[PDB]
Amino acid sequence: GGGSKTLARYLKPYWIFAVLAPLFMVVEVISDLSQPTLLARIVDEGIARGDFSLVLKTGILMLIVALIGAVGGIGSTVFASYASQNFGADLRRDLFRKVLSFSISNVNRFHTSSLITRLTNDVTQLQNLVMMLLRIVVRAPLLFVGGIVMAVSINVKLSSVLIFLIPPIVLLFVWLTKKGNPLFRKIQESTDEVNRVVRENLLGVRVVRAFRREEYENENFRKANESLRRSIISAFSLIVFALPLFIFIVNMGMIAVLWFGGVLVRNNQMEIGSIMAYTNYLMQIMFSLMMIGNILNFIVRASASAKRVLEVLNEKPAIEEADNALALPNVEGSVSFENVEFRYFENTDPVLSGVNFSVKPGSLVAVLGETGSGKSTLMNLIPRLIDPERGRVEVDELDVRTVKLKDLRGHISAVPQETVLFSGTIKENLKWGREDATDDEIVEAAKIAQIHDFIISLPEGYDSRVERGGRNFSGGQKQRLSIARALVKKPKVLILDDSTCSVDPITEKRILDGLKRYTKGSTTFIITQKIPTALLADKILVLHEGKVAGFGTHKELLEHSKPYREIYESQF
Amino acid sequence: GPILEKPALKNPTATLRRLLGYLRPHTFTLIMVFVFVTVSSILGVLSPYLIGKTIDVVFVPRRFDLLPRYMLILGTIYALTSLLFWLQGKIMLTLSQDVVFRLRKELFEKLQRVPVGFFDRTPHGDIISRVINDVDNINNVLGNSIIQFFSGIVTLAGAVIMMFRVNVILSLVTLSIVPLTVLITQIVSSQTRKYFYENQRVLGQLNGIIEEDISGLTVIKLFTREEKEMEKFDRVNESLRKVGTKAQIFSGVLPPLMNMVNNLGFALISGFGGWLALKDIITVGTIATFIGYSRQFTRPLNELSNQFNMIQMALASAERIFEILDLEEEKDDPDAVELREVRGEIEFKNVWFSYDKKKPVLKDITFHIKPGQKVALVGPTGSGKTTIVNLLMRFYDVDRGQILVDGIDIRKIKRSSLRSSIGIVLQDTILFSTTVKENLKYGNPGATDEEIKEAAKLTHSDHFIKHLPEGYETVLTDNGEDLSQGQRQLLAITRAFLANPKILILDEATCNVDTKTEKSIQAAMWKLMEGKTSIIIAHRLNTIKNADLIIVLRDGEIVEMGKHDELIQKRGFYYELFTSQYG
Repeated sequence: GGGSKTLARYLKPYWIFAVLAPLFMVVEVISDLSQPTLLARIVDEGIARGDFSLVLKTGILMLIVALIGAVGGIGSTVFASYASQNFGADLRRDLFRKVLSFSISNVNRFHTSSLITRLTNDVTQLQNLVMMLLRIVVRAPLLFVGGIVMAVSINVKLSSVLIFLIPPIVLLFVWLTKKGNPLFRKIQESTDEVNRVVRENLLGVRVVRAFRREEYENENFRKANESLRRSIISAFSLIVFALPLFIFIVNMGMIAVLWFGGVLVRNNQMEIGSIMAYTNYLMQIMFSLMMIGNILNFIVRASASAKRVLEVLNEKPAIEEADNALALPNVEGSVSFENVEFRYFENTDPVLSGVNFSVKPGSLVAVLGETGSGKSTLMNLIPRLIDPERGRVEVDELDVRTVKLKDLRGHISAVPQETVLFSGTIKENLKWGREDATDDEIVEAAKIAQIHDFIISLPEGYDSRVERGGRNFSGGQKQRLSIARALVKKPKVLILDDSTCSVDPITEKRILDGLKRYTKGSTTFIITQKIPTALLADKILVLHEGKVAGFGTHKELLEHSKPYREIYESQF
Repeated sequence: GPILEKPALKNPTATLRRLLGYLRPHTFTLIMVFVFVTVSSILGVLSPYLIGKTIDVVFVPRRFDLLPRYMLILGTIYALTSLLFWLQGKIMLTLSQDVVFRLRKELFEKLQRVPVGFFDRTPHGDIISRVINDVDNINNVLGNSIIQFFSGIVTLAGAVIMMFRVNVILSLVTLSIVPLTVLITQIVSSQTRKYFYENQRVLGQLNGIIEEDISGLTVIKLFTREEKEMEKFDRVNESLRKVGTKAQIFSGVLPPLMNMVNNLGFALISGFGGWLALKDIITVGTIATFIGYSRQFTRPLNELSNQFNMIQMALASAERIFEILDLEEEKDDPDAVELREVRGEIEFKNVWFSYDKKKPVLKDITFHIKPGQKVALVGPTGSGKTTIVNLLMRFYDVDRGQILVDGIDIRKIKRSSLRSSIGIVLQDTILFSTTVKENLKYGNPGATDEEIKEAAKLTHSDHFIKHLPEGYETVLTDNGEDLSQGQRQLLAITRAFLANPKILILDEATCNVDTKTEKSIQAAMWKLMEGKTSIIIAHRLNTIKNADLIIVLRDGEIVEMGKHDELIQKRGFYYELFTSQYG
């Protein structure tokens, strides 16, 4: 239930760095707390006692302390930087290595957008929290507490004033937090709405401009813009009040140190210089206390990231290969579904149910169906990307669950409708099937895929540059570039999704024609909703609402399969 | 963080003045504030002076009767200081939050007016991102960094003027950290920016590998790329590991180094000051006062440098924003006529259009459509049939040639009238994050909630609308994400109906459409087209057969033109484009 995995493991190998940091900080805090004491003693023992030696010597001594605190502070910044960084690498690496082992079941749990933000934002948030802990979570509470101890040691009685400056501020902080927190959310809400309005007026400029209704969006943008002016003028009127109030109290306690400190000098209890010192320590407590205020506000957020990052490490891979799984030297390419029932999310209806069929090695089956008929689950089922609830999936009458994945998957190529390319050259992308592939082998399959002409019309042709995700090329160019990359693999099973439809300029038919020429000795599924796309196929599997409707040729199917007549009626 | 390069401002003084015009209607309120900061800044440099007295006056010569006279003087000065900070902030809040309210209005309106080209050319995100940041930069400097800069000038000169008129010797001792502070800060601020970027590089590369691999995870397993992707990550991570450290040290050594200057100051003021009191040259109270100016020459000097740069970056952000406000808007020429009630005939005369003006898109396109005639537009990717739509709504203009609806050239018709007689449904339809009823109404403002039902009935959309959770008032969050694509297409059709146009451009997808809706949307296409001129980018066999004309296209040129049976009987590019499809 959940997981016993813990971020403290990642900081552990750097514990030397994680203690040198706060230790070099206590060097600084002390070095900082000594300066006002050495001022009282400068006056109360040296000005008011005519020893230039004292003043000279404790004047030199102050410099030597001031330089130490620097070696201290710098040192605590060098170390807490090593610690927080190393930690970040290590947590990020373990995170990535986790998302590489995830299955489609996993990447659906966290959504894919989230998965990223954890692997990037959160890793840096945590990386900050560590840096913070190791230096100013040690600094701020020592300067605070240390400052009080010094105050009391200077003069116990005057310390009473601390009980009249410290609670009003701690109340100020809590009151702001409990009352400011919902209003800054109310800012994000109104920011979002401005973004929304401005976005939809860019995404749909062509509609609103056509419908002669631009002024309705000006009216729609005003509501956003006013909802934003009010949510900010409010939430920022608190801040602009709290800070000066904070300064006043800090200033008003100064008064209480000079006033009450005026009676202790009279009644011969307290030296003049010890009042000077006391005022400094008063300050060093009041701003330190404020730092501790800002720190907590960071913690609660940095806290949330540690939850999400912990989830991703406590997630378990939904597709595991058995310890004694069969290796697959070759694969013939028969593909069979006994009573497969499949569903992506454990809340919805079965995308498939009792799906039966079998395909012989080298067949060219058309997996015809409309959207939602579960036709597109084939892509994810044959290479073990999801396991079905009931039923087997078999390749070469072997259960897929029973074979080494690197073997099974290395023999299947899928060409999904949504395609993704990777930052390097085109020739690097295409060799993703086989690195030892030769230029001619690469060109062979690029030609079948109908892309060798377009690639060659590039300034650097194959060695041209692919940008991230394939953002530089058009959808259809990505589609065929993905097909050409499938074909370099020499797959024994090859699954193409002719859905959605994008794109076709007639060159689609050219591809399926060239496929026949090389699928020779290889099974090929071709998930389509187009009838003509299904007519090149030697046989047509028809899916309707998750159950097989008919598995045969056009003429057989035209008779029985009521779904197939209905589809055929929709297209012709 | 660190600024990359100083902004290239094309004559800042010019843009400064124009910017200085946005805050002219609140001048008196702006002058009121600028004296608050003044007296608050002066009252600031006073308090350390008064504590010097109070020490010299009440404390050293024991005269503690004079005490509450002083502690009433301070105690009120304090109260006023925090009375101005409040006002010279609360006033600035509403004032600055008003200025950027206007610029949001002005910008968003230009959005409504600017050519559809500016949108089409640059990604949407990059424009919102750069505009909204250039606006926040204006706000922030206006409602803070200006007064924070100005204040610190007063407070600086103030605390210096006073410091010297008390004692010079000591003044020269304490100001000898201003050479330290500025020497340290700049050395350290070089190394920081260098490494900040060096790191920002390696790290953005890393998140590339991360975002791209998570997106196409499916594709990484299918190809077994895990070990290779892992090794690519690994190499970039150990890189990041070493730089991120250098970047992190150098960005966090200033506070400890600034403290070191804050304490070296406090030690020359105690060491010289206390050796100036032994010589009876200064008083102890005097020592306490310079302690009150010791930390006024470090971070306040640093807040000064950074606030300057922040102003500078805001001036540039203005210049960007100003330019967006200077873009030309679409104007209906003074002669432009309202559309006379015609059944709508269309004619292109040798039209040539290029988007980039370097790669021609349309070449010598000539034809003539007569009322009530359904026309089909066929061709490959880059045929140029998708470019026709934008030229009939005059989103773009024709380079060479001329278009004309009902005789009159489009560039002499009113853009308002034009787009009313012409309705449009595209493959990439657009819905709104409002209720269903609001979407269908959008086309016709003055529509009743019966015509909406009645016209939703005819186009087969009324059925599924009544089966939606909230019925007709169902909010389509994220623009209809919880809807079947067919159903969305159906809705987009129904709203073009209520706008009752006399010319209709169509483009109906078929790809994530279930067959059941398919029967519905094509029936609805029918009812929409009757009594309307209909140019169609068809993807269906049932429309290119029953068409009244078919303009086959290629390379932005007209290869053929005629009816179905004829164009098949000619056996041309239509035939190939047909028989290698529906054969």
